[PDB]
Amino acid sequence: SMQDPIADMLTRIRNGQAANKAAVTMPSSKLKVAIANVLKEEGFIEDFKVEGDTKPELELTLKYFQGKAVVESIQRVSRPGLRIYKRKDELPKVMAGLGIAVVSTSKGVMTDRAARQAGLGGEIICYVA
Amino acid sequence: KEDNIEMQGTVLETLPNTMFRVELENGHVVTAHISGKMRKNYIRILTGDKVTVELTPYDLSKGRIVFRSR
Amino acid sequence: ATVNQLVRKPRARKVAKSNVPALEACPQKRGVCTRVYTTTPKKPNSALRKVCRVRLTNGFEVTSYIGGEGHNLQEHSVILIRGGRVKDLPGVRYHTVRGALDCSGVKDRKQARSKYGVKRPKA
RNA sequence: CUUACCACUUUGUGAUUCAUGACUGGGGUGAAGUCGUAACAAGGUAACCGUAGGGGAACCUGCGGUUGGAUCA
RNA sequence: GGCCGCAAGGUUAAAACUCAAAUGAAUUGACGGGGGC
RNA sequence: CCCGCAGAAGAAGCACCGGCUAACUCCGUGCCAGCAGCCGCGGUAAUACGGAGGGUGCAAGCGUUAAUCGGAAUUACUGGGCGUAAAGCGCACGCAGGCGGUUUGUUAAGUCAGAUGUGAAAUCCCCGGGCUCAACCUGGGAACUGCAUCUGAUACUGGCAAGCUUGAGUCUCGUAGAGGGGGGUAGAAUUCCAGGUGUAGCGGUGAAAUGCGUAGAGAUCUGGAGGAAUACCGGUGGCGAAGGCGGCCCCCUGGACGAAGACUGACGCUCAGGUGCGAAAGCGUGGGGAGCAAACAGGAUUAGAUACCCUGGUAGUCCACGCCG
RNA sequence: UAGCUAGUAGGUGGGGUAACGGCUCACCUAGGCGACGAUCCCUAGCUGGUCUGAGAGGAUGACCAGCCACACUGGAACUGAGACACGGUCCAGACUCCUACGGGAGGCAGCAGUGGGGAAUAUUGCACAAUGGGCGCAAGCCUGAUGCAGCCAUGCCGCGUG
Ligand SMILES: NC(=O)OC[C@@H](O)C[C@H](NC(=O)[C@H]1NCCC[C@H]1O)C(=O)N[C@@H](Cc1c[nH]cn1)C(=O)N[C@H](C(=O)O)[C@H](O)c1c[nH]c(Cl)n1
Ligand SMILES: [K+]
Ligand SMILES: [Mg+2]
Ligand SMILES: [Mg+2]
Ligand SMILES: [Mg+2]
Ligand SMILES: [Mg+2]
Ligand SMILES: [Mg+2]
Ligand SMILES: [Mg+2]
Ligand SMILES: [Mg+2]
Ligand SMILES: [Mg+2]
Ligand SMILES: [Mg+2]
Ligand SMILES: [Mg+2]
Ligand SMILES: [Mg+2]
Ligand SMILES: [Mg+2]
Ligand SMILES: [Mg+2]
Ligand SMILES: [Mg+2]
Ligand SMILES: [Mg+2]
Ligand SMILES: [Mg+2]
Ligand SMILES: [Mg+2]
Ligand SMILES: [Mg+2]
Ligand SMILES: [Mg+2]
Ligand SMILES: [Mg+2]
Ligand SMILES: [Mg+2]
Ligand SMILES: [Mg+2]
Ligand SMILES: [Mg+2]
Ligand SMILES: [Mg+2]
Ligand SMILES: [Mg+2]
Ligand SMILES: [Mg+2]
Ligand SMILES: [Mg+2]
Ligand SMILES: [Mg+2]
Ligand SMILES: [Mg+2]
Ligand SMILES: [Mg+2]
Ligand SMILES: [Mg+2]
Ligand SMILES: [Mg+2]
Ligand SMILES: [Mg+2]
Ligand SMILES: [Mg+2]
Ligand SMILES: [Mg+2]
Ligand SMILES: [Mg+2]
Ligand SMILES: [Mg+2]
Ligand SMILES: [Mg+2]
Ligand SMILES: [Mg+2]
Ligand SMILES: [Mg+2]
Ligand SMILES: [Mg+2]
Ligand SMILES: [Mg+2]
Ligand SMILES: [Mg+2]
Ligand SMILES: [Mg+2]
Ligand SMILES: [Mg+2]
Ligand SMILES: [Mg+2]
Ligand SMILES: [Mg+2]
Ligand SMILES: [Mg+2]
Ligand SMILES: [Mg+2]
Ligand SMILES: [Mg+2]
Ligand SMILES: [Mg+2]
Ligand SMILES: [Mg+2]
Ligand SMILES: [Mg+2]
Repeated sequence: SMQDPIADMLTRIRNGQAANKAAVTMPSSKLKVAIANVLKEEGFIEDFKVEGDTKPELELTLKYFQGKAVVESIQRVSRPGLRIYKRKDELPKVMAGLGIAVVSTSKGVMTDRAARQAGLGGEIICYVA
Repeated sequence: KEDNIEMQGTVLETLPNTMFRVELENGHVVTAHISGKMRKNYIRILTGDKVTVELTPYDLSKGRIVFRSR
Repeated sequence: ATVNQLVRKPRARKVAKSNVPALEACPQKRGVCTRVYTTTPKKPNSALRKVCRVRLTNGFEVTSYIGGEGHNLQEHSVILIRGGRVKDLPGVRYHTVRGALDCSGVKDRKQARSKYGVKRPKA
């Protein structure tokens, strides 16, 4: 069955990039909205949107710079079969820091830069690059 | 090789792996294998021939053939 | 293997083996040369090779090579053996140590003497 | 003096394991043993799998299945 | 060795020893008691 | 530790030199004697065996054997694989177990932050000091990734409570099907039996023979018995979890799919042990027996032919209930 | 190697220990342990550390320090603040030695050293001058702990052979 919606979100973005689609849509969720906002403010996607009350849908608008996808690698970490938590001292660096890593702090969801600035650990949601 | 032993003998029976059973002029039976050139010269040995047998003092139960009487 | 399957049953190291069991992890062993004889090599090479059958102090029987040109062994001589295989001869796993106990050093060797138990020639 | 607890011991009974060992069974290696040609091409009866019977051997036949089969003349 | 079976047998499943290989796909030729012109 | 005395005066060896791998030639030798970690060398000009000259590498040492890690991403947590190279159970159901859709509240177990105690000395690392330097000794710091408690954080996972309809399931209406179990019945054909006609061959093969025929075969017509399988439709088709399922009619019965609407409210996915189903051959008890057909008998073939070929023929094939797996 | 356990798991009351406790005894209850591996078998002294590796890891536990256990093999207790006690006691056993055969004596896994095993591992040395320990008011006595020497290219470091 569907046991990992965030992984689904990631694969939808990845396939949509590979298929040169303008936008992709999937059932909304507050955690997905938080991750999407984090991605959008880092510049990996153009915009996001939610519509519908009875069963909302979350839309992402992909970005192509030179006819090739801006997002060129996404991997889930902390998958349901194996959870991953890191302390302040250990928050990783992705692509030597040209990229980002979404971490959930007690303060919410934020990139590894922000999480170590605040001095928090957390759960690593995914690497983007 | 130093202080070699030189003898003749008669081959009595064929063995697998081109080795052979040879009775010796002195009454002893030895196990013999072929040298390189009569191997390289495609010279085949049958039962009953007179053959020249090199021996070694370390063990006299096995020798090497070097010349067959056609 | 999924993480759960590894939790239930961890990985296994491949179990190693020693190709000189008769030594029993000793570097040399003593033995009596019950039989001294000569055999023949395998297909590509042709020669008659000197070899011996020895009973070690720890109960085993093994076959050992006698290197060098010429040797002095007997059906009851006492020798010291060391690890080492003869590629051609099948089922030979050990070497005799020349110039130790009864096994005398090669006569009139003048290069690689240390490997054959020959003393610096006086001049 | 005497009672209980008890090591060691002797019997009988069982278990378990080491050493051997009369003997029987099969396995591996083989450059010029013997006897056949079973397989590789449609290998000259297409091969192979399970199962049953039979024969000095490599094998043959019955039943069912696969193409990891050639021709379609 | 254990379990199952009336029996054929099934299932679970080793080591000594030995060789420097064994194997899959495809390439160029030779060969077929394989085709075609 | 310092001073004086003599005289170069008292003091250098081990392995290797065909490629990996730094260093080549002569003479012996003839796949011999011998070398060897692997790739191999040696049968008449061997830089690979033995000696010599020369050179390379280490040096009071140099080589061999033994043992651990590495290279080995070759047990793959970091960090591998399963169509044909080794590797998806024959198929299905299911307990423990592993994982879980969406919203709000609460909790603070996982998780994150701070503080306290502890983590012996020696060892390791850093910065200095003392032995003529060095090995060695020694002062200060770092580190000891761990454990325990207290106080906070509330995104995520977990617990508790209440919701939701998108997963899953129930109801109504239709459609197709060799899906399964039981009972009847029809047609064609092989064999056997009776009868008429008929007349001496039939059958078989590469060629033959075995075999059958006057007691009347084979052929042809009429009637009867018995057993097993469904011409043609037939597909490039359909049903079933898999094995598998094909004449026609009736009875009992499972599953699948489509339309529109209504209902429950996550009721889910997977599964070690476990339980069922499971071609053909085979076993047990009792029936049946047309066609076949292991074993076996006979005729051929060949050098031989325990076969392929020809005439026969038992178990089996069929049915009912158990077994095998 | 799938079941194991009847003082077995709890409870009440005596007894016992420096102390809690089936630690022990009488009675009552019928539990307790196990797939998160009980029970059974083979193997093993544990740690700081050591070697290797970029790291995760892999192998290991000699020297030095901490902890544990044993003192010919098995059983037990006494004395004592502390032992069920390496150079103490009793009993049983094997072995060695003495004997008037009546019985008696002994335990180097302390330092040297001997036979044996093995490929292979040091002297039957000097001092209590220094540190530490036992007894003593002190002088002082004792200390194979310790300080130092002997043997070995076994290892690391420096130097010479002009
Ligand atoms: N030593 C030995 O065994 O015999 C010698 C062997 O070579 C005989 C050879 N036989 C065959 O091939 C088999 N093929 C299968 C069917 C049967 C048989 O025929 C053979 O030559 N046949 C010939 C005819 C023959 C002559 N002598 C004996 N038999 C033959 O006709 N072969 C046919 C062919 O060439 O395809 C075929 O084999 C066949 C068809 N019909 C028959 Cl019968 N045989
Ligand atoms: K409702
Ligand atoms: Mg053939
Ligand atoms: Mg027979
Ligand atoms: Mg191929
Ligand atoms: Mg002077
Ligand atoms: Mg000079
Ligand atoms: Mg070079
Ligand atoms: Mg050499
Ligand atoms: Mg040379
Ligand atoms: Mg060489
Ligand atoms: Mg030289
Ligand atoms: Mg590795
Ligand atoms: Mg692999
Ligand atoms: Mg294959
Ligand atoms: Mg395969
Ligand atoms: Mg399958
Ligand atoms: Mg199965
Ligand atoms: Mg469940
Ligand atoms: Mg959830
Ligand atoms: Mg907490
Ligand atoms: Mg903390
Ligand atoms: Mg420390
Ligand atoms: Mg200094
Ligand atoms: Mg220090
Ligand atoms: Mg510190
Ligand atoms: Mg919650
Ligand atoms: Mg004729
Ligand atoms: Mg008639
Ligand atoms: Mg279907
Ligand atoms: Mg129905
Ligand atoms: Mg719920
Ligand atoms: Mg199962
Ligand atoms: Mg059947
Ligand atoms: Mg027949
Ligand atoms: Mg009682
Ligand atoms: Mg009490
Ligand atoms: Mg009391
Ligand atoms: Mg032990
Ligand atoms: Mg590594
Ligand atoms: Mg390192
Ligand atoms: Mg220790
Ligand atoms: Mg350990
Ligand atoms: Mg020691
Ligand atoms: Mg004592
Ligand atoms: Mg004492
Ligand atoms: Mg004690
Ligand atoms: Mg003592
Ligand atoms: Mg001693
Ligand atoms: Mg001694
Ligand atoms: Mg000795
Ligand atoms: Mg003192
Ligand atoms: Mg004294
Ligand atoms: Mg003294
Ligand atoms: Mg020295």
